[PDB]
Amino acid sequence: GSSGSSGMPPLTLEGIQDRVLYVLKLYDKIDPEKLSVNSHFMKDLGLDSLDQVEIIMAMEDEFGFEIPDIDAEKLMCPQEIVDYIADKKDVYESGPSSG
Repeated sequence: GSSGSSGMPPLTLEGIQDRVLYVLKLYDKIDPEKLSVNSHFMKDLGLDSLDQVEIIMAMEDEFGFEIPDIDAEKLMCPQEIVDYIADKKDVYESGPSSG
């Protein structure tokens, strides 16, 4: 309870990264202190692929994309994703998007 206020500023890279971390944070398995824009998952964290599919899928949802295992596998850091997002630069582009 106890409501206050919480707006949602424009959409900028600052949001992608934060999200990349935020999402990674949501994962108790992944510690925030250790977590870092430049922090591996298997070299540092030491997670398993089973976690990679998740972490990735997390970004695919948090951003709403379709990252193939061929990519998710190439992604071993949070910054690596940001790049994938930044590129997308908003998903307000035409296309057959159904609910």
